[PDB]
Amino acid sequence: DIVMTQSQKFMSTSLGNRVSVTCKASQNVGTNVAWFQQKPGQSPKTLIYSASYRYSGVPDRFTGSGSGTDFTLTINNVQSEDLAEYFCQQYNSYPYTFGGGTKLEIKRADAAPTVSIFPPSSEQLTGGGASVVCFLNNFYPKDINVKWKIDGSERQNGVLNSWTDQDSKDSTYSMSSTLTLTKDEYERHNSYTCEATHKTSTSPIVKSFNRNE
Amino acid sequence: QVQLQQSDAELVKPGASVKISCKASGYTFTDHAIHWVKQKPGLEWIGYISPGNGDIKYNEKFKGKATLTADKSSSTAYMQLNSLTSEDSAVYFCKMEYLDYWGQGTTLTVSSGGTTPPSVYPLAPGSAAQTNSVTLGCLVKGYFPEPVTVTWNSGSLSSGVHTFPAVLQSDLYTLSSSVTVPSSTWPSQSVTCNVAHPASSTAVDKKIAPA
Ligand SMILES: CN(C)C(=O)c1ccccc1NC(=O)OCc1ccc(C(=O)O)cc1
Repeated sequence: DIVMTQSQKFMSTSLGNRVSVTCKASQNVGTNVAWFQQKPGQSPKTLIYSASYRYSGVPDRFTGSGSGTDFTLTINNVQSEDLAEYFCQQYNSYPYTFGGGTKLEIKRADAAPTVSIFPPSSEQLTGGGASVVCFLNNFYPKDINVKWKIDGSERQNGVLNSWTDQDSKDSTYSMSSTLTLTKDEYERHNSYTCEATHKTSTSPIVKSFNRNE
Repeated sequence: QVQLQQSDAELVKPGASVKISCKASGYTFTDHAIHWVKQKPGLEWIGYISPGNGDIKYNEKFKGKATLTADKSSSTAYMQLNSLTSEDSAVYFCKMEYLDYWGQGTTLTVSSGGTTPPSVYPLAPGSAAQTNSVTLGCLVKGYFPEPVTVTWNSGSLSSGVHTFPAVLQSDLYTLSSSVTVPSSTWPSQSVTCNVAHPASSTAVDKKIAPA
C-alpha cells in the first residue's frame, strides 16, 4: 500500500503570508491526490482534488500542485480561520491512504503568560488527596518551562501537564500544571511555588502561596 | 442540504461488537456511495458501500474487522466492528463519495474500565492572593470515559476560558478549566463551573466561593 509522507509536522506562518505544505507518495499516484483541512473535533473538509482542482466553495487562496510522487498545498494570504491540520490523501489505487498531517502555526507578537496558583480545595482534602494547580495562560511563543518548588526544592514526581491547542482568536498558548500530593504530604510543607521560564522575561515568573496562610 | 448524522459515542468491552450508523438525508440515497474512515489521535480508509447497486469494498486491513451494510428504507449506512480491542478505539467518520459531506464522527472506546462520574473541585485563589482581573478554575478529576463538557455560569462566561485536554492515569481522566473575570464581579457575584459527563448522564455544578 502507498505511503503518503508529510515530513513537516508543523509549519509556522504569519497571517497575510504564503505557506506551502508538501506531501510525497511512495509510488506514482498520478494526479489522484486530495487535500483536507481539519480543526479539532470536526470532520475534515475537502480543499483540493485531482492534485490541483479547488473544491467548490473553497477560497481561491488555496491552490494545489503536483503529479506522480510530489505534491504541494499552497495557502496565500493566510487567514486566522486557516489554523488547522492539513492532510494529503491518494485515491489512485486501493486502499486509499492519507498523509500524517501538518499543523499550521500562526505567528504573533510575544506575550507573557498570566500565571495563577491554586491550593488544594477543602473538598479534595477530605478524600485524602491534594492537587496544587497552576495555570500559565495566553503566552507566545509556545516554548515554556514550568518548575514546582516545595519549601524551596524542585519536585517532578506527581506533576501532570496539559497544553491547549493554539488559540484560534489570539494565537496564544495556555498550559496547566497540576502537582498531586497526598493530604498528609501537602500538610508537611509550607511554601508551594510554580515557576515559569519563558522568553518574555529574563527572570522566572513566580507564583506562590504558603499553606500556613 | 445533504446531512450525515452518526450515532453517539460508545464504550464497549474488549471482544464485543458495535454497530455505528450514518443517517443520510437530503439527496437520493441510491445515487451516491458512502465511505468510512478511522482516525486515531492519523487517518485510515476502511471501505465503502454503494447503496444503489450494493457494491461493497474493504481495505484489506479491515476486511475481517468491519462489515458495511445499508438500509435504503431509512437512508442509513451501518458499520459493524467485531472482536473489538483497544486498537479499535478511535473516531469513525462516514463521508459521501466525491462530495464534501461528512458525518460528525463517532468515538469508540474499547475498554474494561468502569464508567465513573467526575469529582469536581473548585479552584479559588488563596486567601492571601493579590489585579483588575481574577482567575478561577475547576479541577475535574477521576472520570471515565471521555469526554466531559465544561462551562462557566451555564455558558454566560465565554471569554477568558481555558479548558485543558485531559490526562489519563489509572483508568481515570483529569482535567482543569480556568476562567478569568473582572474582580468587580467575583466574589460579589456568583461564578460556577458546570461539568457534564454524558457517559454517566451527570451534570455537576460547583460554585467558586472565596477561601
Ligand atoms: C472520491 N473520493 C476519493 C472520496 O470521496 C473519498 C472517500 C473516502 C476518503 C477520502 C476521499 N477523498 C476525497 O473525497 O477526495 C476529494 C475528491 C473529490 C472529487 C473527486 C473527483 O471528482 O474525482 C476526487 C476526490
